[PDB]
Amino acid sequence: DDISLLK
Amino acid sequence: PETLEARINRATNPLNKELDWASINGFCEQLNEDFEGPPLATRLLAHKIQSPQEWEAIQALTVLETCMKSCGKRFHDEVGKFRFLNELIKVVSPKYLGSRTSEKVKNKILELLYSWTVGLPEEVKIAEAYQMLKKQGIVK
Repeated sequence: DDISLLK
Repeated sequence: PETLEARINRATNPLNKELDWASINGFCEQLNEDFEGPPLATRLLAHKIQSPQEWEAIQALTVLETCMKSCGKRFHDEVGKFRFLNELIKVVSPKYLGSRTSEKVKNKILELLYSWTVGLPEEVKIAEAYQMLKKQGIVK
C-alpha cells in the first residue's frame, strides 16, 4: 500500500 | 545497539563539525535488517530533511543519498513510495515549503531525484514524481 502523488 | 533514531540524530546532528560518516554507515546498516526498518528510517529522514536548520537538512539528504547507494533493495522500496516522495516535493515546491527552503537544500534534492531516474529506472514512482516537478517548472 502507498499514498497517492502529492499535487 | 543504538536504535535508528539514535543513529539518525548523530548522523544529522546540527553540532557535527563534519559529516559523521561512521554513524551514517551504521544507519544504512541497521535500517536494512529490521522488518520495521525501512519505513521507520524513511519517516525519520523526511522529518530531518524538512528541518528549518539547513545543516540538519543537508546531512539528512547526504544520509538518504548514501543508503540509496548500497544494495539496499528494501530502502529503495520505502524511498520509492509516494509516502516518501511527497515529503521531498513539499520541500522543493513553492506551494508548500519550497519558499522558506534554502536554495542549497532544494537543488540537492532535485539532483538526488534525477540521479535516481537514471540509476533506478526500476522505480517508476520516482521518475513520476520527478516528472511532475518538471511540469511545475521546479526542474529548470
